[PDB]
Amino acid sequence: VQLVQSGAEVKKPGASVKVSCKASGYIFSDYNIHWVRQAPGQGLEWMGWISPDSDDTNYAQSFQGRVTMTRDTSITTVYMELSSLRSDDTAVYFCARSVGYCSLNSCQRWMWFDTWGQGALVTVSSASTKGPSVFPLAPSTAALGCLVKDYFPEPVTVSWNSGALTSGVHTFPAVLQSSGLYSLSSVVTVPSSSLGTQTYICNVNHKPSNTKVDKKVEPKS
Amino acid sequence: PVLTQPPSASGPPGQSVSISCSGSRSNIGTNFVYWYQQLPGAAPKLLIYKNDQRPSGVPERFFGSKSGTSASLAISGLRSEDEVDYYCAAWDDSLSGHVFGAGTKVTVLGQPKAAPSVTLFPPSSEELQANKATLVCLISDFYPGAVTVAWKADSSPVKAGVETTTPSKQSNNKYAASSYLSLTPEQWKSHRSYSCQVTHEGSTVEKTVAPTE
Amino acid sequence: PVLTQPPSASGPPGQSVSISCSGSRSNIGTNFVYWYQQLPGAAPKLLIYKNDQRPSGVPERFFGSKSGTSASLAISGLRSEDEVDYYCAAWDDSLSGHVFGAGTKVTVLGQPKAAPSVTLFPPSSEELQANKATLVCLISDFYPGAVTVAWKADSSPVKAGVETTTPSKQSNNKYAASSYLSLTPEQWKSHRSYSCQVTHEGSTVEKTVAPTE
Amino acid sequence: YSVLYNFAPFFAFKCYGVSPTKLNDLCFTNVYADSFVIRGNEVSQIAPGQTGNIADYNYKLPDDFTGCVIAWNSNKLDSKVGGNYNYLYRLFRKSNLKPFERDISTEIYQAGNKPCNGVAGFNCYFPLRSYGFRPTYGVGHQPYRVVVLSFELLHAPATVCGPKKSTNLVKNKCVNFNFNGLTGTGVLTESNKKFLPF
Repeated sequence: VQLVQSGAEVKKPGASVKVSCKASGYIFSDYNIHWVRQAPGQGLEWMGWISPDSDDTNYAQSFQGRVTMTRDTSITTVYMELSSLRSDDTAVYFCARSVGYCSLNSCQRWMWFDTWGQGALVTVSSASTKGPSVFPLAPSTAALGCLVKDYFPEPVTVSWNSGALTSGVHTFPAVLQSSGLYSLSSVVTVPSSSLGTQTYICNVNHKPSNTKVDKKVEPKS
Repeated sequence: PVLTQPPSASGPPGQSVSISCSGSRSNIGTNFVYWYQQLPGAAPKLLIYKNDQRPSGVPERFFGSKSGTSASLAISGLRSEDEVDYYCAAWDDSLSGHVFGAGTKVTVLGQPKAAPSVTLFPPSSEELQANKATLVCLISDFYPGAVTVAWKADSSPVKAGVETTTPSKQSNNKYAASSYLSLTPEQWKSHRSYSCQVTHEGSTVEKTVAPTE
Repeated sequence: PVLTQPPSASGPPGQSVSISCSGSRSNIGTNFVYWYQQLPGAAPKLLIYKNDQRPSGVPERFFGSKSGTSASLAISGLRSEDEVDYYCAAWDDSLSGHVFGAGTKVTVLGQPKAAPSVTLFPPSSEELQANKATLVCLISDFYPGAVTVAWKADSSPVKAGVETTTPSKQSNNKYAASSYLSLTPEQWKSHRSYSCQVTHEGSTVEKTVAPTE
Repeated sequence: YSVLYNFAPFFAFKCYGVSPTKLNDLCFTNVYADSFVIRGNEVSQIAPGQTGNIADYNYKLPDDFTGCVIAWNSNKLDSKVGGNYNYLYRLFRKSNLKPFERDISTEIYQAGNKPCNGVAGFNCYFPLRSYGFRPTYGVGHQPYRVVVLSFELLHAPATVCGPKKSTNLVKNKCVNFNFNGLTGTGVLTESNKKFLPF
């Protein structure tokens, strides 16, 4: 059993997102598939089951027209069409593998969720993939580093000395800004005898914008 | 109704602990209770099904059972190399769907405190060139975490959208945290002394860095 | 409100079990929970107090804790030589007193059925001397119990205050039970065939003893 | 019924009633048509005055029947390589089950004096137990679509019965003919009258 898929791309509120996981190694005519999301700091919620045999899928009480389910037998993969994403949708998406089969409303107490693997992530977003316009950060043993801003979405990778330095490189967690931006911080430790003599640069790569910014930090004048 | 579950748990290693999941009349007993466990940065996995049959793939180490209102998941001993939240799930006839519990943290049981070190990073002239000014200070080499970082201009605190990031776990047995603050260049040069302080539950240090060099 | 507990629990030896005690916000959490255990035919004894320190006089075998609404008493394994009920106690501000839980039976986990034997004891002439007539039949050599004994005159059952005693434990790993029935001498001699039957959940025998010798 | 025996070879058709061909010769008015699915090991006890597992907890038969059961193998429609828990059987009832009546319940059955109102004790068991249908199971653990028909008498005049073997037409010959319940003898000749359409 496997559930290998691709990561979900960030979508604006009032739009549509698609999450689908590959099914192989078994026939897709007996297992009803479930969709569920991992809400942070609390429990999980359910909306309905998907049956690939007959047109008998139902809906939950709190999810009437939020989700629309379409089936396919040639590729044996369920397809996603979400509508009107909101701020409570900030969760990762996992396709729940359920054993057995059940249609009526007194046979679902016997089954259990079987397989979880390589889930995707769909969350609503006001801020959108923007090109970074980052500037070098002046330094203050001694410490120095560069900060990333005006970028979307998470995460980004900061490498020092063209990847030849890996000691002390920790990715500090970002914060949920009011304008929707983030800030990943990476710092390195140098002796105080060398602060403005040796050239230090950091490389930040941005995936959806295909931009590479090489900035050199300098002391404040 | 919504299934509720202990937020966390305190159990020393080498001795058995259990997790309780209080429910209702139509959710527990008349319906089977399933226990989900998920690794950090990975996919979840079922621990016990139908409260008496163990899944294949795990040795005879855990135990789960139900007794009336609450269902008990006996954890015979605890290893410090694996700390995994446990989820509580059941089924209700009135709700006609799956409802899930809050989840419980498990922790081992004390170490002495460390000496925190804080640094301040004023922006360069390039950041001020775009008619903006932001300030960042970082705290590291402190154990344990649960720290709060606030800015201070040595005369009066400023609250222009002060934020503090959550502490994170590093690979060298230490915690780290950072704080961010963005202002205007006019108010940036109004004060010639900026600093941020940390609360290490008994230790407080001030990093006085002038915005000159 | 009254603290409730499951009436019984089933845990096989070799693995840990626990007992949950569901309550309320004002009784559990804000007030300490005490666990009482009592030996059969003896005096009770406290098991755990203040939910995190253990009393002196017991080895490091048990565990107790409280988590919000419910409190769990972890039992690291079970010995078949000791099966003791656990009581749940707390304190409430509204009723300003001590309120106690129902209690939970603990048992080990099966043995094959046996062949029961029932005997009938008609009264002698000295009992019919007293203007009275009573009949007793006894059932023994059956394992397990939960048996019901009813009288039958081979044509129609009679309900004149039929009683059945509870099953009891003997010292030779067997159960026993008895039934009593008292009538008048006029109705006693109205039938010439009396018997009582037992329900061994699959086995039923009849003891046909004539009231002549 | 002509279109009845083209639905794979059956399993059991012992009957205590009338022949299928005289069902065409005798016109009926009321017949019961109900169906259910049972495991193949539990179909043999479906008989009038029979005792077994599913005998007094789901479905029972009276003495006078006027019909019989129809069963056949179903391993390509209700069998799945994983699990199939859509069908379930009930084996816990407090008292006798009356013949030819249906019952549905969700309350937990108490086998003794234990007070249960939603909790599953050691004496209170759930009265609904599900099946399991896999191709790994053999002939004795496969679902059989058991359907039973019972005929009723003295409720109404006859209104349902099959074909009456209509034949061809001949003209200008001394032959016998019959009409819509109007039997007579004569020569069929085209008319010139104007009948009202009722």
